[PDB]
Amino acid sequence: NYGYQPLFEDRRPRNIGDTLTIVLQENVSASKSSSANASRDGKTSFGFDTVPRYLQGL
Amino acid sequence: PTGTNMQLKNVAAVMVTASYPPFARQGQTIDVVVSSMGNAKSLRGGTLLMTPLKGVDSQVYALAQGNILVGG
Repeated sequence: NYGYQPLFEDRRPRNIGDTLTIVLQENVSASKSSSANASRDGKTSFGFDTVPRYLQGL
Repeated sequence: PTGTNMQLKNVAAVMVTASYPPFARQGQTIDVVVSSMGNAKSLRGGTLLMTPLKGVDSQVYALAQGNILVGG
């Protein structure tokens, strides 16, 4: 004797020892990315190629 | 077989409702109401197969099976 068994209810595990099918379908995909940058360029110049006479002391 | 086409015409899926009377004891009988649930034309002379009547707590308090009486 197996006890009350339903007639229209789906066949589910109910007690200890009942078997159940597991469809293993795992798909995990995690990602991360990052970046940082900095730049700085400078040029300076001053040339008195021909100095006038009133400014040759400076 | 899982993959097959069944196209029935003499079977209807129904919901059965009843009242659990005060001080009801196991073995007594109660009246039930049978109502069709999907696209069924009639339930004229059908027979209700073994149906467990659950409570709010989802526990079986009655078992239903009999011949339906439709006015006509």
